[PDB]
Amino acid sequence: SAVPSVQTFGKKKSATAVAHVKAGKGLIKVNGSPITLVEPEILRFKVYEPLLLVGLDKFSNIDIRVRVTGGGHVSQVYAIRQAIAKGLVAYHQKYVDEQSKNELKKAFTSYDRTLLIADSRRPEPKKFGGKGARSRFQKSYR
Amino acid sequence: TPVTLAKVIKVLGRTGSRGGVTQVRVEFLEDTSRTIVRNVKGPVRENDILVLMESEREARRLR
Amino acid sequence: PGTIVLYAERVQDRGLSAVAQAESMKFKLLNGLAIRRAAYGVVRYVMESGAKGCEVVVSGKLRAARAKAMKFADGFLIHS
Amino acid sequence: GRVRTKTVKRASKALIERYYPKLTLDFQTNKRLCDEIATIQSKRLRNKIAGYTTHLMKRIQKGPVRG
Amino acid sequence: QHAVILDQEKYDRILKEVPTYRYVSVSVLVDRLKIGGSLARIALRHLEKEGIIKPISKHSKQAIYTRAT
Amino acid sequence: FTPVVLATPIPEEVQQAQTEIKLFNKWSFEEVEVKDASLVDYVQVRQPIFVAHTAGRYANKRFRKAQCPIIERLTNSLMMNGRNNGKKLKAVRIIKHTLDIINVLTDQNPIQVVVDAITNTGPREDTTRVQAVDVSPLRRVNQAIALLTIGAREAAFRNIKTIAETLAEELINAAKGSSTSYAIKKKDELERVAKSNR
Amino acid sequence: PGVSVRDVAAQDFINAYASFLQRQGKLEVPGYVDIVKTSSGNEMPPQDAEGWFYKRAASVARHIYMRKQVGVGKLNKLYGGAKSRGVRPYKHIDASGSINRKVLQALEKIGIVEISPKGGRRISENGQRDLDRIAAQTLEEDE
Amino acid sequence: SLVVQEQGSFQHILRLLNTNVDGNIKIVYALTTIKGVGRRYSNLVCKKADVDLHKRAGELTQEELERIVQIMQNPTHYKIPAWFLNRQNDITDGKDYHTLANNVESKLRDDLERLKKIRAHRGIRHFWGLRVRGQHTKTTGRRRA
Amino acid sequence: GNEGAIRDKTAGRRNNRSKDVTDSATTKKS
Amino acid sequence: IRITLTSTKVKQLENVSSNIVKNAEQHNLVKKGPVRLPTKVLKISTRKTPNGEGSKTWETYEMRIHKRYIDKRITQITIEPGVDVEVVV
RNA sequence: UAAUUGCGAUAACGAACGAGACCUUAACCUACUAAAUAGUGGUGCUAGCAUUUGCUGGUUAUCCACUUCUUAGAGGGACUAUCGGUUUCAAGCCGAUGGAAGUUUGAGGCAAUAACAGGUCUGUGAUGCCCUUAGACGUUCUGGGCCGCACGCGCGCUACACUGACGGAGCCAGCGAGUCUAACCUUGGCCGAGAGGUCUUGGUAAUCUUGUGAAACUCCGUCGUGCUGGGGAUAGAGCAUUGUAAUUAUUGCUCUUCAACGAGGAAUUCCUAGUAAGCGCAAGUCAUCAGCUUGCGUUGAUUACGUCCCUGCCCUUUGUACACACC
Ligand SMILES: [Mg+2]
Ligand SMILES: [Mg+2]
Ligand SMILES: [Mg+2]
Ligand SMILES: [Mg+2]
Ligand SMILES: [Mg+2]
Ligand SMILES: [Mg+2]
Ligand SMILES: [Mg+2]
Ligand SMILES: [Mg+2]
Ligand SMILES: [Mg+2]
Ligand SMILES: [Mg+2]
Ligand SMILES: [Mg+2]
Ligand SMILES: [Mg+2]
Ligand SMILES: [Mg+2]
Ligand SMILES: [Mg+2]
Ligand SMILES: [Mg+2]
Ligand SMILES: [Mg+2]
Ligand SMILES: [Mg+2]
Ligand SMILES: [Mg+2]
Ligand SMILES: [Mg+2]
Ligand SMILES: [Mg+2]
Ligand SMILES: [Mg+2]
Ligand SMILES: [Mg+2]
Ligand SMILES: [Mg+2]
Ligand SMILES: [Mg+2]
Ligand SMILES: [Mg+2]
Ligand SMILES: [Mg+2]
Ligand SMILES: [Mg+2]
Repeated sequence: SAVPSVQTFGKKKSATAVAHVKAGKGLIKVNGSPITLVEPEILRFKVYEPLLLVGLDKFSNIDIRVRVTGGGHVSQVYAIRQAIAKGLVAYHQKYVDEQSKNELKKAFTSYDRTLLIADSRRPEPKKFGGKGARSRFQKSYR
Repeated sequence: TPVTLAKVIKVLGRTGSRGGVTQVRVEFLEDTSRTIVRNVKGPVRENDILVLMESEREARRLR
Repeated sequence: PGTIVLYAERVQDRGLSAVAQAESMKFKLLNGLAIRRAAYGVVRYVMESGAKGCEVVVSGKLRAARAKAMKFADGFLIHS
Repeated sequence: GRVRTKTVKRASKALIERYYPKLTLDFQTNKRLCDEIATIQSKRLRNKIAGYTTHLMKRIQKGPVRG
Repeated sequence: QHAVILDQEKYDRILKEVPTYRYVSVSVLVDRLKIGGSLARIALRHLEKEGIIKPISKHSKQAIYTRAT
Repeated sequence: FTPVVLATPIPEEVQQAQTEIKLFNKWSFEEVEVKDASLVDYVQVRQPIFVAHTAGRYANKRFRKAQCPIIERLTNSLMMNGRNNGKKLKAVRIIKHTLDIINVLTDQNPIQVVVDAITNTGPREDTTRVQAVDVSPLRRVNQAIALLTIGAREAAFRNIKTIAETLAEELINAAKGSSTSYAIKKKDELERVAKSNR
Repeated sequence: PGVSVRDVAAQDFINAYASFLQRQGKLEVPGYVDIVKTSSGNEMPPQDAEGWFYKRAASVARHIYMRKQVGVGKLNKLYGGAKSRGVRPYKHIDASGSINRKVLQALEKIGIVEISPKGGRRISENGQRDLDRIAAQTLEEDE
Repeated sequence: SLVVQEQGSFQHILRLLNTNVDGNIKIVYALTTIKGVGRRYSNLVCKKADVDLHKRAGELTQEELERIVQIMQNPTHYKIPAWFLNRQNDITDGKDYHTLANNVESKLRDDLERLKKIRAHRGIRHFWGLRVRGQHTKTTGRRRA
Repeated sequence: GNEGAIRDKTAGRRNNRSKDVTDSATTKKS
Repeated sequence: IRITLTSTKVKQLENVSSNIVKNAEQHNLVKKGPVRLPTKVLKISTRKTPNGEGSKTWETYEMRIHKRYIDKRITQITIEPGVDVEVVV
């Protein structure tokens, strides 16, 4: 036996957040720990958002296993929030009918904070002459 | 406390020697037929409203 | 020794290689040939050796030693 | 701004001029049609051309245009 | 001139004033009284012994308390 | 209210109290209208948001800042005066405290306290460099946020007050044009310089 | 049913295990915990005079449990913060090594850790259950 | 919950080692008034006197008072390791000391006479008012005074 | 030696600051 | 057997990636065809003037190195200059 | 138009260089070929809480499967698409819609003609001429100096604190480097407050250091507007490290001394989106020494989406007694 799952990711700029979603009863864990425990924790609502926006109940015959790498303490939570939102529609595509799918898909995008599209922003490269990519060193003239 | 109310309906152009200000014609929003043209300070768009009191002096190009 | 060998190769189209035609000009200047016809000769060589263009340039003391730099070129080049 | 170079303009007119009946108003179709009837060395060029040709197309079918 | 440690010529004020405020926080105190603040933090901590102040949220730097229950 | 729950904990202050109305942290967006008008659709209080933190891209065209909640740009305008720059997290914490302080100084609806703060914040017309002009509905909001966050920021620096209180202080303060408002102190005293010179 | 540490709140867990270890009073602290500041990185010693070592020890146990094994080295980096170099810029500097080592050493004469292969200690079977059990109580810190 | 009343037991303006320390500062920091004691020393000399650090100088009654003064004068005899001390390996005696409140500037001024007298580089510069740790002078230490 | 310097008076620091600085130390741009 | 392969030419060493991938298995021995490894970029940054004068202008040269591991006389089947080739047992 | 970029106007017509194209790099691919030096699921084995089956771990292959995450080959993809508004109803500008992506997609590499007595002979065994060539301006050795301090100027670092300092706790990157006639990167064990010491270990490296557990930051506490626990200059004493050698302190550590600095005059630098600003980090240098540079990632905004008022450049018109060209 091999439980049927689909598998998605979420991305915010450096953070990749893989997500396994099979048929289950309630396990929702980022980095092997209950979703209720992610503690940057102003933003805990930014990880909660996908669940409430769609309705707490479609997560009963579910399970999410997330582990996130990269970025920092805030880019990881965003890669999370949309690594799982991007998976609840891969499981409603592979295993469920469509209309429901493009009803909760639209439930998110009515709201979307990049919730199923990768935020493409990435760091500009620094260049010689300043400390940043547009910041330039200062000088004198005399 | 005489306070106007004027939605714009177009943006005639760019005033100020440094491009500081725009011009716009507006509709006074109770007796809609009066329409006056005046200039602004911030960024403005079509259909925005404004609050002034100088219901004449209708200003124009400016150095 | 023995674990190292060499081979030879005549050059294919000795005009279309600009180091063969770099020392080209080193050498007929070591024979003192007049600057212009010296340059003009190698460019008139690699022009109809089948090259879309060619440019040969030289800088220094041509005319008794104020520094100038004349350039000789025919054909089509790009730079970008 | 996004203004089209002469290389991508003169090539568009050069195509329309002698292929008009076998073009049409969709990028993707012209996009693919170009790869046979003409040699182009880069894809973004290919697409830039196929895009102006198509922009032309939509307007020639709402009236003839000068050149 | 503040009052670092409880004088108690200025203590009975601590319960005969605490409901005149509908907002209690370390600064509301040092502004109104001349408590040190260092231990005011424990004035509010202690003042929450029986609940003559109402906790509505508390945080490492900000404590927001409201006139009693 | 559909009290469902699955294997993981899923606490109940959250299970209901925003699934049924998806409000601010615990605070409601309905029946808080923008009392003053000609500044509507510029102050966004009608697309509900919870935490004043998004993956915002508001600075690509001119007026996408308009469809930005008045809150998250009030929180942005805090993390400034550069030793504070880019600490959005600290700023959201500052506000979540301030909204509670205002709600216990005046047991109103707190985002009505904030919009009723910036009604009389930004000039209705202004000086400029050679005579008076009029102010746009967006350089009202924008300089408004500016002059006030700068007032609450400068009020707390060498003073034992916090930055949640000073912010709540300068907020109800200019929320009743009280004239103890650095915001309306510049605002009350740079418009009358606007109708005077000409 | 089925409590595992990974389901607890980080701080209040470790803040209660530091009290379980102070109560149990048989974890061996050294004679210098009154005199040291836990890193060259820092400037002052921890003003929780007596407790502090228990906090540290607890937090460690909780860390090796969720890792696979953890050497004294890596612990020094975890706990070391940024140094203040005066009129020069702040760079990262590690934590004291004897402190970290003596806690990892004194945590096996309690049976919570044990020298894994590959180096470093690992969690113990006793340790695994002590924490899995000590979670469930402050877990039910609701009536 | 130390709201407690602390009536006129609270010893205002205490004096010590020919100095004065304001009773209103928390003990560990109120002590640093004294040349010789730093915050790190005044932390543990107060740990070895069973001092409730949670409190401050007007409190900490006169028995704990000379209970710390003596740990300070003999730190090496109260489990205080040698590194913690300011003057070790003295150079005339070879014991480990902590020069203290009026005695710090004394044995520092002694340390300067010390090598001014032997006419050695560090001392010469000390006498010239110049700077003795090899730093640049062209640019820095302006407004000499 | 060093004793030739240390007690060589007139060579410390107010023997410097006494004298003003040569007014040709703010003067450039040949 | 394992053939780590490493060269400085992305084009000229997928030559042998291809010329043994199924020169193996038209000849029917094995699988685990090319496992491509991170292309190592060797960057060297330096100024442009050989003196110190001028606007302070920097250059950076790259050298990319691609390696591929595919798991005695197709030794010489695989000879192209610039492509380095080894084994392991 | 960013552009001699184009529409047009046209005694011009047709073209070449430059710009563009090109190339690199960052963004999309559940579509192809794939993988113990990358992951993943199950499965053997196994630990802990539970027992209600379950949750969470340990096993470098127990065995299988696979390519979503990863790496990198071959391609796809954007053309400013579609629709609307202005417009010679032209090139184009703007608006919404989708779209990974719509500001030359972001960022760079390349870069014409002609020119300057700009810099470099102290990069070169590139170099002409003058100089010197054995009381050598060749070279090597000892020691000193380039840092010498009444002061003027330039780039910076650190701060004035409560949006903080400190203590504890939570803990998340990317760009990278590393030992053959060898001593590089170094886990781990032990010892030492520390800095460091010692015994082993892996790695010529997607395999070991390394998840580089970085800092900012978050939380919970102590302090509470006082040159204060802000600030850490000067300086005394001691312990280590590199090195033949540390004195004029190389650097690190420990205690003690606690300065100016309460937002900085006239003047003035950089900046438009993952940008500024903050934060650290690797690499260059390196026996040792970064407050420097070259790049990387983390946190992450206010204001602009305009103008020629100021400086500077470009084109045109115009004046000219300038052409060594307004020095
Ligand atoms: Mg996990
Ligand atoms: Mg950067
Ligand atoms: Mg000791
Ligand atoms: Mg850390
Ligand atoms: Mg820490
Ligand atoms: Mg510092
Ligand atoms: Mg120095
Ligand atoms: Mg042209
Ligand atoms: Mg070209
Ligand atoms: Mg594998
Ligand atoms: Mg497995
Ligand atoms: Mg869109
Ligand atoms: Mg590109
Ligand atoms: Mg010259
Ligand atoms: Mg040279
Ligand atoms: Mg030199
Ligand atoms: Mg020098
Ligand atoms: Mg410079
Ligand atoms: Mg300090
Ligand atoms: Mg901290
Ligand atoms: Mg020792
Ligand atoms: Mg101080
Ligand atoms: Mg001394
Ligand atoms: Mg270095
Ligand atoms: Mg340098
Ligand atoms: Mg740097
Ligand atoms: Mg003329």
